[PDB]
Amino acid sequence: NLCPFDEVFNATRFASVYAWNRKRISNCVADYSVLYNLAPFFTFKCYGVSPTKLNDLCFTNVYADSFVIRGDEVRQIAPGQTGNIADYNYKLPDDFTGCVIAWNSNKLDSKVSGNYNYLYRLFRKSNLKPFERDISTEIYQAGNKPCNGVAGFNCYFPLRSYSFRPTYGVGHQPYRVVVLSFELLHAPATVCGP
Amino acid sequence: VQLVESGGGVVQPGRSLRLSCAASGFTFRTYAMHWVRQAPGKGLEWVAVMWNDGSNKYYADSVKGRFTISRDNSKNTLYLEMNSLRAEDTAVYYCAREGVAAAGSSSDAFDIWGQGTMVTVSS
Amino acid sequence: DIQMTQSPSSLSASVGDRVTITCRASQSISNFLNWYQQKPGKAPKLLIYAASSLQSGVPSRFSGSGSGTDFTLTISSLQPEDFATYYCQQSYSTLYSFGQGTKLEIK
Amino acid sequence: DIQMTQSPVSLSASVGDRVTITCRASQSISTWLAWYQQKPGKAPKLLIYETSSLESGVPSRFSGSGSGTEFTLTISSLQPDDFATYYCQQFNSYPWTFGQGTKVEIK
Amino acid sequence: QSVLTQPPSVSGAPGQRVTISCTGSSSNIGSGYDVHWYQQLPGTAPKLLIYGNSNRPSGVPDRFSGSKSGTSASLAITGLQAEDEADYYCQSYDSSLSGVFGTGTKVTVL
Amino acid sequence: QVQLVQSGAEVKKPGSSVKVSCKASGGTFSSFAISWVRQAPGQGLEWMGGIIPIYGTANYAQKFQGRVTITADESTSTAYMDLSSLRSEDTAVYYCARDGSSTYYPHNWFDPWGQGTLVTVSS
Amino acid sequence: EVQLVESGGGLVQPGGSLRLSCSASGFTFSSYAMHWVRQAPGKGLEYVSSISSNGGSTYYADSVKGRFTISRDNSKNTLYLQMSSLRVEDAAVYYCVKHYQQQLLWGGPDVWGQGTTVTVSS
Ligand SMILES: *[C@@H]1O[C@H](CO)[C@@H](O)[C@H](O)[C@H]1NC(C)=O
Repeated sequence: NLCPFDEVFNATRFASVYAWNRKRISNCVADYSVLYNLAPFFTFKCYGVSPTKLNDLCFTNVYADSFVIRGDEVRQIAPGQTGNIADYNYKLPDDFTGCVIAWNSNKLDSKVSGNYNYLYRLFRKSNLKPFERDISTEIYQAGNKPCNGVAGFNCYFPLRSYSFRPTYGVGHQPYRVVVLSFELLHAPATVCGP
Repeated sequence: VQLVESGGGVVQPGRSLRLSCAASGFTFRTYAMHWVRQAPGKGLEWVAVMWNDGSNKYYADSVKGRFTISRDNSKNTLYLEMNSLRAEDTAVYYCAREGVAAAGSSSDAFDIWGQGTMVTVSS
Repeated sequence: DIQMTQSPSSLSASVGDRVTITCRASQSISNFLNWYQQKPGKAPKLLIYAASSLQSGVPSRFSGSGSGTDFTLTISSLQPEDFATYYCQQSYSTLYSFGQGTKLEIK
Repeated sequence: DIQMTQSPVSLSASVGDRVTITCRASQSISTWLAWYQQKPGKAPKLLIYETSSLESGVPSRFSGSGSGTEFTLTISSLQPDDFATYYCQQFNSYPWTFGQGTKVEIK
Repeated sequence: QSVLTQPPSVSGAPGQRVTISCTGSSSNIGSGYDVHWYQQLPGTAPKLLIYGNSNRPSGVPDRFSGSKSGTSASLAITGLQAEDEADYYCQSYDSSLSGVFGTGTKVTVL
Repeated sequence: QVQLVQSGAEVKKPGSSVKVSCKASGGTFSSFAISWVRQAPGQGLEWMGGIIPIYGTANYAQKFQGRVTITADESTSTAYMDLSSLRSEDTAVYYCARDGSSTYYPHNWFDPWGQGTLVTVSS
Repeated sequence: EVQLVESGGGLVQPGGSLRLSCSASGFTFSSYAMHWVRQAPGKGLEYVSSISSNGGSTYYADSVKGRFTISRDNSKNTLYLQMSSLRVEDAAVYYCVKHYQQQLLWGGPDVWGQGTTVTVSS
């Protein structure tokens, strides 16, 4: 049976980058030819494995993360990058294998006056360990004063909206990302090309 | 995930009314509450909005200006303060919420609602 | 302001039928509308958010679809407990808006 | 309460040079830092904001860089309209500790 | 936390085929994550029965069979004896890297 | 051939903190995906939070958020569970479990399970 | 264009009181949150006081706390730093600073005001 990529890429709403979803792909054929001939997919960068040769490889399983970020942060979804995304929201490991698809979604995930509910993490006590999601919303102690449950000066709340308007530039419009990941282990293989 | 309001009752035409919305169970700050209106007999209609941090406070065109909507992130409540309310603005007033981390609730949808306070004019 | 029209305004059916409910927009809404169920005398809760996904805690007999201007809600098999109004609410502008509602009746 | 240092404290440069100024903090902030220019006799004004972006109203001969414990404001080409002193400012922890000053002397 | 709904107690007759449902959702099983099964004898740590929705490790007879179908699942136990008075658990994974276990099953003989 | 052993039973006053160890054995520790299982007596199982010691990540469950800090040491081949702010509802059995096949992705079954560590809370 | 004029100041005996008013509209004022900074003549800059967006919570400096009281009539479009129990060190210019953003993730003040001065002598 064919790959169920129609339920990952063509979903109607994605998760925000501080709390993303991870789906498992198993028992299928990895037909990327329904996906690769979509040339407005403005980024198809592949670390670890090479593009256009995916259909002649056998794998164990495929994990497909999903979130939305603005266009100035797509260079941060990569092994070994920094910023206010790859240290506070979603950090890939250094020896990661998998392609990082990223296209433009300014018609889809954008509306007038902001679309206020795609959050992102501003403050954390330390940088993220790799593949660590973070959903906790306790207030961040910036200075030295423990304020204990009420925010103000030197203790803020660590989530702001993205405020996506369709009249921004090419850099501030929502670039919807899917970063698939591949794994190989000593086991029977359920995901391979035709 | 429970939600409960208070502060409703009977009032003369042209006075003020605090309307609470005591929130509990979810993290109150990282959402954006609304106020959904249900006139007796008629369908739902929209009244007000807030933002995440309290930035902008838009209103529907029928009740703008006369309504002022507040926010108290320390007590995790919500206040809607209307001024000079008219006799046609008699309804049930609900509370709302919507955030897109898929973990939590349907995006762009009023997922959790209160029991509903009934504001009614009198004479 | 985005005027949104839901059709029809008064429907009738019986147990088991496939019931469709359509909703028309004025201008474009990029798959950002939701479907609500309000039993008479209660709090309206959500069934379909963002026009294609079902809220966790809803029996999977419901189905909705559409993108752009027109959107359809299709109930597969009716039940005695699914006889209530159905609201069409969008999410695009500064001014959010609700539909008019489809009353469901018996035969 | 971060005791910012600033290097240098005074310098003499003519038109057609490249001066880099550093402002190094003790407590590690992360890209929460501006830069200031103060003409003697009147108020200072914002030059760059959040250590990378540029405010409207300045030629692009200045540039901000750096993230962490050390930042570098660089001036690519000198001009005869830069006869002032400069200030860095952290605003991560709320007692704002401005720098010392760097007198740009022309000769 | 435990999204998996499981029947509380199921029984039958000595020498029959008994079944156990495991109703998931769209966020745990329908997202493609597999479902395993554990066996807890009363007074020790639970064991491993079915992995990969159908297989069996070395140490369990062929009376133990399971399968998944869309969102739900099943576990069939043929031939009840006096080594089935125990607790069986349905295990899976949420989409959001979260862990889930079943509520609990009680298999008793007649 | 692979098995886990834990610390003995402990008693704690309401308000203290407990450190429960899980001493792994059999092979290498760097490929393990230890995830903790809490079990009050007479109820079902519960997931606590996973940790991959080759990365140091800690994906906690949504209930045990901010209460437990699951850490692991690579030298001593143990993975701790620093459950702080103990209450009266946390008397239970606490198991640790390797996660089957994979290491970089902990989404598998649980084999082995160690042995019980009845950390009870009383006076 | 954003405009910021402020008023007050002059001369005072050591131990007196002043009202330093930072009052200029130039924008939608009630949403912002503005602060105070100071600079002794011939010395570096210094931060003294700040106020919330609604006048709720203030934060004073380390060496200034207990002696001042910042208040703002947000409807009057005015900002008051009320001096009390000053010393010789407080002879400086007091500028007004306006915040950049609307209300949260505070940092990075936007524009500076014109400036009043105070002096101490006998
Ligand atoms: C998503 O849907 C569109 C329209 O149905 C289709 O053209 C496109 O190929 C789909 N994307 C896939 C299958 O990756």
